[PDB]
Amino acid sequence: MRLLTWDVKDTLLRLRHPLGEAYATKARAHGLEVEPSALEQGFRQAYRAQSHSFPNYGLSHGLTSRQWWLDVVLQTFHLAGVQDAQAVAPIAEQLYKDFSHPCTWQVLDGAEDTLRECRTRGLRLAVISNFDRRLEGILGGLGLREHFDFVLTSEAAGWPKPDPRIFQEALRLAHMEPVVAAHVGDNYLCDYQGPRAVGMHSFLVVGPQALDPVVRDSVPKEHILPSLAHLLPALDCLEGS
Repeated sequence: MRLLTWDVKDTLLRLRHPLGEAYATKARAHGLEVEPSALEQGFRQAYRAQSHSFPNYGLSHGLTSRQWWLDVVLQTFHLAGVQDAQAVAPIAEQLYKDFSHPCTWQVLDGAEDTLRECRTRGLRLAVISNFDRRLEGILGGLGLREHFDFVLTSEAAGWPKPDPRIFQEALRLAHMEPVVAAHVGDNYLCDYQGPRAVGMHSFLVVGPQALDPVVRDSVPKEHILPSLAHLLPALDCLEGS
């Protein structure tokens, strides 16, 4: 293997606080008292609605990803019962900015050691993520950007995983053939099936929870990582063949 590509969710990073709590905490500070559960439901609905009409951050239909997220936050609060856009606007701006701050995130235990160990083996690393343009700066603020040759977001690529074009663009940037590249992430469709459709290897991080039936029934156990601790061992069984 020569290249390992990564998504960041439940592999490298997770949000420190649930969204409802985060939105509610911010709102309280700014004089709006909204229940976290109301915001979590509002957000679910707002995010889905926005994606319905403006897929991949609206970039193909006249929006910027910052505007897309402002729209989602405004609508989250609206559904939660705060319709005054003047009142929410500043809250939305702080949430948008805070998203990039390292204190928003927890780097998973052992993730950075795993990246360092991959590099010491001579692997090139890169990111392939359905994330907006803020991902680069998130990684930089956490001291993780240094490990990666590039960070290819769906915003930058113009197509999200599992579309073959995002993987093909990563391979072009890496100057690598698919057979020497492996992708690692936590979503069956986006991170397991997607890369394999262009001939890359892929490994699915599933956590300690019992398996999704489709994964259980359809994915070889050799490709299933309960945690990142299992990645290098999985790669060695691949190489050993």
